[PDB]
Amino acid sequence: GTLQTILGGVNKHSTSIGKIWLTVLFIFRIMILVVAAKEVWGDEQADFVCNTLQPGCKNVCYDHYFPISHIRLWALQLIFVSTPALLVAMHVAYRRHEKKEGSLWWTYTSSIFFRVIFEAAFMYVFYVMYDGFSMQRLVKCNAWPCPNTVDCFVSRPTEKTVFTVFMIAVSGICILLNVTELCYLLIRY
Amino acid sequence: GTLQTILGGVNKHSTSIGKIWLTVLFIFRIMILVVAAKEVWGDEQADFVCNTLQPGCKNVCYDHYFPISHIRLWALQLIFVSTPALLVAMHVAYRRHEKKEGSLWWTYTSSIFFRVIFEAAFMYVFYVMYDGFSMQRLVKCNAWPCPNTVDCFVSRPTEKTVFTVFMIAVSGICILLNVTELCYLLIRY
Repeated sequence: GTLQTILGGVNKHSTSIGKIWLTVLFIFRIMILVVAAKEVWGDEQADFVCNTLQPGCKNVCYDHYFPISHIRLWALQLIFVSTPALLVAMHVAYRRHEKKEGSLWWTYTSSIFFRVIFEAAFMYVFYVMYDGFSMQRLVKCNAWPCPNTVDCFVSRPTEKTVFTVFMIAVSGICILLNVTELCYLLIRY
Repeated sequence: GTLQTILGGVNKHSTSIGKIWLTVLFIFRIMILVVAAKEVWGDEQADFVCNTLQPGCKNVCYDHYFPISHIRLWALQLIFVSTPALLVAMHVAYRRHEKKEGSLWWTYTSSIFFRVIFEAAFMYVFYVMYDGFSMQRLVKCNAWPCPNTVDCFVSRPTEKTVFTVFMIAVSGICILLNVTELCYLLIRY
Protein backbone atom coordinates (compact mmCIF):
# COMPACT_ATOMS: atom_id res chain seq x y z
CA GLY A 1 0.00 0.00 0.00
CA THR A 2 2.30 2.74 1.26
CA LEU A 3 5.10 1.21 -0.85
CA GLN A 4 3.53 2.92 -3.87
CA THR A 5 3.90 6.27 -2.09
CA ILE A 6 7.54 5.38 -1.36
CA LEU A 7 8.15 4.76 -5.07
CA GLY A 8 6.84 8.21 -6.00
CA GLY A 9 9.32 9.82 -3.62
CA VAL A 10 12.15 7.70 -5.01
CA ASN A 11 10.87 8.28 -8.55
CA LYS A 12 11.84 11.94 -8.28
CA HIS A 13 15.42 13.13 -7.72
CA SER A 14 16.96 10.95 -10.42
CA THR A 15 18.16 11.04 -14.03
CA SER A 16 16.28 9.79 -17.09
CA ILE A 17 17.74 6.28 -16.96
CA GLY A 18 17.59 6.30 -13.16
CA LYS A 19 14.05 7.67 -12.95
CA ILE A 20 12.42 5.07 -15.21
CA TRP A 21 14.42 2.03 -16.27
CA LEU A 22 16.22 1.25 -13.01
CA THR A 23 13.06 1.72 -10.94
CA VAL A 24 10.87 -0.34 -13.30
CA LEU A 25 13.34 -3.24 -13.35
CA PHE A 26 13.61 -3.05 -9.56
CA ILE A 27 9.83 -3.33 -9.22
CA PHE A 28 10.00 -6.04 -11.89
CA ARG A 29 12.28 -8.23 -9.76
CA ILE A 30 10.19 -7.73 -6.60
CA MET A 31 7.01 -8.83 -8.38
CA ILE A 32 8.67 -11.98 -9.72
CA LEU A 33 10.04 -12.85 -6.28
CA VAL A 34 6.81 -12.16 -4.41
CA VAL A 35 3.87 -13.29 -6.52
CA ALA A 36 5.49 -16.05 -8.61
CA ALA A 37 8.81 -17.45 -7.36
CA LYS A 38 8.18 -17.73 -3.62
CA GLU A 39 5.69 -20.60 -3.88
CA VAL A 40 7.98 -22.57 -6.22
CA TRP A 41 10.45 -23.01 -3.34
CA GLY A 42 7.75 -23.76 -0.77
CA ASP A 43 8.30 -27.53 -0.63
CA GLU A 44 12.07 -27.48 -1.18
CA GLN A 45 12.80 -29.72 1.82
CA ALA A 46 9.39 -31.37 2.25
CA ASP A 47 9.57 -32.94 -1.23
CA PHE A 48 13.32 -33.64 -1.12
CA VAL A 49 13.54 -37.44 -1.40
CA CYS A 50 16.54 -39.69 -0.71
CA ASN A 51 16.84 -43.43 -1.41
CA THR A 52 17.96 -44.65 2.00
CA LEU A 53 16.79 -45.97 5.36
CA GLN A 54 19.40 -44.05 7.36
CA PRO A 55 17.84 -41.59 9.84
CA GLY A 56 19.18 -38.08 9.44
CA CYS A 57 20.69 -38.61 5.98
CA LYS A 58 17.99 -36.46 4.37
CA ASN A 59 18.71 -33.54 6.71
CA VAL A 60 22.45 -33.48 6.06
CA CYS A 61 22.21 -33.95 2.28
CA TYR A 62 19.73 -31.11 1.80
CA ASP A 63 21.86 -28.85 3.99
CA HIS A 64 25.01 -29.81 2.06
CA TYR A 65 23.66 -29.00 -1.41
CA PHE A 66 21.50 -26.00 -0.43
CA PRO A 67 23.44 -24.00 2.18
CA ILE A 68 21.10 -21.05 1.55
CA SER A 69 17.94 -21.09 -0.53
CA HIS A 70 17.78 -19.22 -3.84
CA ILE A 71 14.84 -17.09 -2.71
CA ARG A 72 16.66 -16.02 0.46
CA LEU A 73 19.67 -14.96 -1.61
CA TRP A 74 17.44 -12.86 -3.88
CA ALA A 75 15.70 -11.32 -0.86
CA LEU A 76 19.07 -10.32 0.58
CA GLN A 77 20.23 -8.95 -2.78
CA LEU A 78 17.16 -6.74 -3.21
CA ILE A 79 17.57 -5.32 0.30
CA PHE A 80 21.25 -4.50 -0.23
CA VAL A 81 20.80 -2.83 -3.62
CA SER A 82 17.89 -0.79 -2.24
CA THR A 83 19.62 0.70 0.81
CA PRO A 84 21.84 3.27 -1.02
CA ALA A 85 18.73 4.74 -2.64
CA LEU A 86 17.07 4.91 0.79
CA LEU A 87 20.16 6.52 2.32
CA VAL A 88 20.06 9.29 -0.30
CA ALA A 89 16.40 10.03 0.44
CA MET A 90 17.04 10.50 4.17
CA HIS A 91 20.12 12.60 3.41
CA VAL A 92 18.10 14.88 1.11
CA ALA A 93 15.26 15.13 3.64
CA TYR A 94 17.82 15.90 6.35
CA ARG A 95 19.49 18.45 4.05
CA ARG A 96 16.20 20.18 3.21
CA HIS A 97 15.14 20.30 6.87
CA GLU A 98 18.35 22.06 7.93
CA LYS A 99 18.03 24.49 5.02
CA LYS A 100 14.81 25.85 6.55
CA GLU A 101 26.07 20.44 -5.94
CA GLY A 102 29.26 18.82 -4.67
CA SER A 103 27.54 17.25 -1.67
CA LEU A 104 24.72 16.02 -3.91
CA TRP A 105 27.17 14.85 -6.59
CA TRP A 106 29.37 12.69 -4.36
CA THR A 107 26.40 11.07 -2.62
CA TYR A 108 24.71 10.23 -5.93
CA THR A 109 27.78 8.93 -7.76
CA SER A 110 28.69 6.80 -4.73
CA SER A 111 25.21 5.27 -4.43
CA ILE A 112 25.23 3.94 -8.00
CA PHE A 113 28.76 2.66 -7.41
CA PHE A 114 27.64 0.54 -4.46
CA ARG A 115 24.72 -0.89 -6.45
CA VAL A 116 27.10 -2.21 -9.12
CA ILE A 117 29.27 -3.85 -6.44
CA PHE A 118 26.31 -5.48 -4.69
CA GLU A 119 24.79 -6.74 -7.95
CA ALA A 120 28.08 -8.28 -9.06
CA ALA A 121 28.82 -9.77 -5.63
CA PHE A 122 25.53 -11.67 -5.36
CA MET A 123 25.75 -12.69 -9.02
CA TYR A 124 29.18 -14.19 -8.32
CA VAL A 125 27.87 -16.00 -5.23
CA PHE A 126 25.08 -17.63 -7.25
CA TYR A 127 27.67 -19.05 -9.65
CA VAL A 128 30.27 -20.48 -7.26
CA MET A 129 27.77 -21.80 -4.71
CA TYR A 130 25.54 -23.62 -7.21
CA ASP A 131 28.14 -24.24 -9.97
CA GLY A 132 26.02 -22.75 -12.76
CA PHE A 133 22.42 -21.68 -13.16
CA SER A 134 20.89 -25.09 -13.96
CA MET A 135 19.47 -27.22 -11.15
CA GLN A 136 19.90 -30.99 -11.39
CA ARG A 137 17.27 -33.66 -10.81
CA LEU A 138 19.74 -35.94 -9.02
CA VAL A 139 22.34 -35.14 -6.36
CA LYS A 140 24.78 -37.70 -4.95
CA CYS A 141 25.54 -37.28 -1.26
CA ASN A 142 28.18 -39.01 0.87
CA ALA A 143 28.22 -36.89 4.04
CA TRP A 144 27.96 -38.59 7.41
CA PRO A 145 25.78 -40.38 8.48
CA CYS A 146 24.79 -41.43 4.96
CA PRO A 147 26.26 -44.87 4.16
CA ASN A 148 28.53 -44.76 1.10
CA THR A 149 26.84 -42.56 -1.53
CA VAL A 150 23.09 -41.90 -1.49
CA ASP A 151 20.89 -40.74 -4.37
CA CYS A 152 18.61 -37.80 -3.58
CA PHE A 153 16.07 -36.07 -5.82
CA VAL A 154 15.29 -32.35 -6.01
CA SER A 155 11.77 -30.91 -6.16
CA ARG A 156 10.77 -28.91 -9.26
CA PRO A 157 14.28 -28.59 -10.75
CA THR A 158 13.07 -27.31 -14.14
CA GLU A 159 10.78 -24.56 -12.84
CA LYS A 160 13.49 -23.35 -10.46
CA THR A 161 15.93 -23.21 -13.38
CA VAL A 162 13.52 -21.02 -15.38
CA PHE A 163 13.20 -18.47 -12.58
CA THR A 164 16.94 -18.58 -11.87
CA VAL A 165 17.79 -17.67 -15.47
CA PHE A 166 15.10 -14.98 -15.36
CA MET A 167 16.43 -13.31 -12.21
CA ILE A 168 20.06 -13.47 -13.39
CA ALA A 169 19.23 -11.92 -16.77
CA VAL A 170 17.38 -8.98 -15.20
CA SER A 171 20.23 -8.41 -12.75
CA GLY A 172 22.67 -8.34 -15.67
CA ILE A 173 20.56 -5.68 -17.38
CA CYS A 174 20.52 -3.57 -14.20
CA ILE A 175 24.33 -3.73 -14.10
CA LEU A 176 24.57 -2.37 -17.64
CA LEU A 177 22.10 0.44 -16.94
CA ASN A 178 24.10 1.55 -13.89
CA VAL A 179 27.35 1.37 -15.88
CA THR A 180 25.94 3.67 -18.56
CA GLU A 181 24.80 6.09 -15.86
CA LEU A 182 28.44 6.32 -14.76
CA CYS A 183 29.55 7.00 -18.34
CA TYR A 184 27.04 9.83 -18.75
CA LEU A 185 28.30 11.46 -15.55
CA LEU A 186 31.93 10.64 -16.41
CA ILE A 187 31.99 12.58 -19.69
CA ARG A 188 30.06 15.49 -18.16
CA TYR A 189 32.64 15.64 -15.33
CA GLY B 1 16.62 -96.07 11.81
CA THR B 2 17.73 -98.41 9.04
CA LEU B 3 20.80 -96.20 8.54
CA GLN B 4 22.33 -97.91 11.58
CA THR B 5 21.91 -101.26 9.81
CA ILE B 6 23.58 -99.75 6.74
CA LEU B 7 26.58 -98.71 8.84
CA GLY B 8 27.07 -102.26 10.12
CA GLY B 9 27.25 -103.55 6.57
CA VAL B 10 29.71 -100.81 5.61
CA ASN B 11 31.58 -101.33 8.89
CA LYS B 12 32.72 -104.74 7.68
CA HIS B 13 34.87 -105.25 4.57
CA SER B 14 37.44 -102.59 5.45
CA THR B 15 40.88 -102.14 7.00
CA SER B 16 41.66 -101.03 10.55
CA ILE B 17 41.84 -97.32 9.70
CA GLY B 18 38.96 -97.69 7.24
CA LYS B 19 36.76 -99.73 9.58
CA ILE B 20 36.85 -97.32 12.52
CA TRP B 21 38.35 -93.87 12.04
CA LEU B 22 36.98 -93.04 8.58
CA THR B 23 33.49 -94.28 9.47
CA VAL B 24 33.40 -92.50 12.84
CA LEU B 25 34.48 -89.18 11.32
CA PHE B 26 31.91 -89.63 8.54
CA ILE B 27 29.15 -90.12 11.11
CA PHE B 28 30.70 -87.21 13.03
CA ARG B 29 30.19 -84.82 10.10
CA ILE B 30 26.61 -85.98 9.46
CA MET B 31 25.63 -85.37 13.09
CA ILE B 32 27.09 -81.85 13.05
CA LEU B 33 25.29 -81.03 9.80
CA VAL B 34 21.94 -82.49 10.85
CA VAL B 35 21.36 -81.77 14.53
CA ALA B 36 23.41 -78.58 14.98
CA ALA B 37 24.39 -76.68 11.83
CA LYS B 38 21.18 -76.85 9.79
CA GLU B 39 19.19 -74.50 12.05
CA VAL B 40 22.02 -71.94 12.11
CA TRP B 41 21.44 -71.27 8.40
CA GLY B 42 17.64 -71.29 8.72
CA ASP B 43 17.17 -67.50 8.54
CA GLU B 44 20.04 -66.77 6.14
CA GLN B 45 17.88 -64.70 3.78
CA ALA B 46 15.03 -63.78 6.13
CA ASP B 47 17.39 -61.92 8.48
CA PHE B 48 19.62 -60.51 5.72
CA VAL B 49 19.23 -56.74 6.08
CA CYS B 50 20.25 -54.01 3.61
CA ASN B 51 20.24 -50.24 4.19
CA THR B 52 18.22 -49.12 1.17
CA LEU B 53 14.74 -48.35 -0.12
CA GLN B 54 15.35 -49.89 -3.56
CA PRO B 55 12.98 -52.80 -4.29
CA GLY B 56 14.84 -55.94 -5.31
CA CYS B 57 18.25 -54.84 -4.05
CA LYS B 58 18.09 -57.32 -1.16
CA ASN B 59 17.41 -60.24 -3.51
CA VAL B 60 20.34 -59.51 -5.83
CA CYS B 61 22.86 -58.77 -3.06
CA TYR B 62 22.14 -61.99 -1.17
CA ASP B 63 22.36 -63.97 -4.40
CA HIS B 64 25.64 -62.26 -5.33
CA TYR B 65 27.46 -63.01 -2.07
CA PHE B 66 25.92 -66.46 -1.41
CA PRO B 67 25.66 -68.26 -4.77
CA ILE B 68 25.17 -71.53 -2.88
CA SER B 69 24.62 -71.94 0.85
CA HIS B 70 27.31 -73.51 3.04
CA ILE B 71 24.97 -76.26 4.25
CA ARG B 72 24.04 -77.22 0.68
CA LEU B 73 27.73 -77.50 -0.22
CA TRP B 74 28.35 -79.79 2.75
CA ALA B 75 25.29 -81.89 1.87
CA LEU B 76 26.63 -82.34 -1.67
CA GLN B 77 30.12 -83.16 -0.37
CA LEU B 78 28.86 -85.88 1.98
CA ILE B 79 26.82 -87.49 -0.81
CA PHE B 80 29.77 -87.53 -3.23
CA VAL B 81 32.29 -88.96 -0.75
CA SER B 82 29.77 -91.64 0.28
CA THR B 83 28.95 -93.01 -3.18
CA PRO B 84 32.23 -94.94 -3.80
CA ALA B 85 31.68 -96.85 -0.55
CA LEU B 86 28.12 -97.62 -1.66
CA LEU B 87 29.32 -98.73 -5.10
CA VAL B 88 31.71 -101.23 -3.50
CA ALA B 89 28.93 -102.73 -1.38
CA MET B 90 26.70 -103.38 -4.40
CA HIS B 91 29.68 -104.77 -6.34
CA VAL B 92 30.48 -107.19 -3.50
CA ALA B 93 26.83 -108.20 -3.14
CA TYR B 94 26.66 -108.69 -6.91
CA ARG B 95 29.92 -110.66 -6.81
CA ARG B 96 28.73 -112.92 -3.98
CA HIS B 97 25.39 -113.56 -5.69
CA GLU B 98 27.03 -114.74 -8.91
CA LYS B 99 29.43 -116.94 -6.92
CA LYS B 100 26.47 -119.02 -5.72
CA GLU B 101 41.92 -110.48 -5.08
CA GLY B 102 42.76 -108.39 -8.13
CA SER B 103 39.14 -107.45 -8.75
CA LEU B 104 38.70 -106.60 -5.06
CA TRP B 105 42.04 -104.75 -4.96
CA TRP B 106 41.41 -102.40 -7.89
CA THR B 107 37.89 -101.54 -6.74
CA TYR B 108 39.06 -100.77 -3.20
CA THR B 109 42.15 -98.74 -4.10
CA SER B 110 40.11 -96.74 -6.62
CA SER B 111 37.32 -95.95 -4.14
CA ILE B 112 39.70 -94.34 -1.63
CA PHE B 113 41.32 -92.46 -4.51
CA PHE B 114 38.01 -90.85 -5.49
CA ARG B 115 37.30 -89.85 -1.89
CA VAL B 116 40.54 -87.87 -1.72
CA ILE B 117 39.68 -86.08 -4.97
CA PHE B 118 36.15 -85.21 -3.84
CA GLU B 119 37.31 -84.00 -0.42
CA ALA B 120 39.97 -81.75 -1.95
CA ALA B 121 37.64 -80.45 -4.67
CA PHE B 122 34.93 -79.25 -2.28
CA MET B 123 37.57 -77.90 0.11
CA TYR B 124 39.00 -75.83 -2.74
CA VAL B 125 35.53 -74.58 -3.71
CA PHE B 126 34.87 -73.35 -0.16
CA TYR B 127 38.05 -71.26 -0.31
CA VAL B 128 37.71 -69.57 -3.71
CA MET B 129 33.96 -68.97 -3.48
CA TYR B 130 33.99 -67.42 0.00
CA ASP B 131 37.59 -66.07 0.01
CA GLY B 132 38.54 -67.70 3.31
CA PHE B 133 36.69 -69.41 6.13
CA SER B 134 35.62 -66.30 8.09
CA MET B 135 32.22 -64.74 7.42
CA GLN B 136 31.95 -60.96 7.59
CA ARG B 137 29.29 -58.91 9.36
CA LEU B 138 29.15 -56.34 6.54
CA VAL B 139 29.05 -56.85 2.77
CA LYS B 140 29.11 -53.99 0.26
CA CYS B 141 26.98 -54.57 -2.83
CA ASN B 142 26.80 -52.55 -6.05
CA ALA B 143 24.92 -54.89 -8.40
CA TRP B 144 21.95 -53.56 -10.34
CA PRO B 145 19.39 -52.32 -9.31
CA CYS B 146 21.12 -51.20 -6.11
CA PRO B 147 22.00 -47.48 -6.35
CA ASN B 148 25.75 -46.89 -5.96
CA THR B 149 27.01 -49.13 -3.14
CA VAL B 150 24.66 -50.52 -0.48
CA ASP B 151 25.57 -51.83 2.98
CA CYS B 152 24.06 -55.21 3.87
CA PHE B 153 24.38 -57.20 7.09
CA VAL B 154 24.74 -60.98 7.46
CA SER B 155 22.83 -63.06 10.01
CA ARG B 156 24.84 -64.94 12.67
CA PRO B 157 28.29 -64.44 11.08
CA THR B 158 30.23 -65.64 14.13
CA GLU B 159 28.31 -68.89 14.70
CA LYS B 160 28.57 -69.74 11.00
CA THR B 161 32.33 -69.16 11.17
CA VAL B 162 32.65 -71.59 14.10
CA PHE B 163 30.88 -74.39 12.22
CA THR B 164 32.77 -73.61 9.01
CA VAL B 165 36.15 -74.03 10.73
CA PHE B 166 34.83 -77.19 12.40
CA MET B 167 33.71 -78.83 9.15
CA ILE B 168 36.91 -77.87 7.30
CA ALA B 169 39.15 -79.26 10.06
CA VAL B 170 37.36 -82.63 10.10
CA SER B 171 37.54 -82.84 6.31
CA GLY B 172 41.27 -82.19 6.48
CA ILE B 173 41.67 -85.05 8.95
CA CYS B 174 39.72 -87.39 6.65
CA ILE B 175 42.10 -86.50 3.80
CA LEU B 176 45.12 -87.48 5.90
CA LEU B 177 43.54 -90.77 6.99
CA ASN B 178 42.82 -91.72 3.38
CA VAL B 179 46.36 -90.75 2.34
CA THR B 180 47.86 -93.04 4.99
CA GLU B 181 45.59 -95.86 3.79
CA LEU B 182 47.20 -95.47 0.36
CA CYS B 183 50.69 -95.61 1.90
CA TYR B 184 49.89 -98.83 3.78
CA LEU B 185 48.69 -100.45 0.55
CA LEU B 186 51.53 -98.87 -1.46
CA ILE B 187 54.34 -100.47 0.55
CA ARG B 188 52.53 -103.82 0.67
CA TYR B 189 52.17 -103.71 -3.14
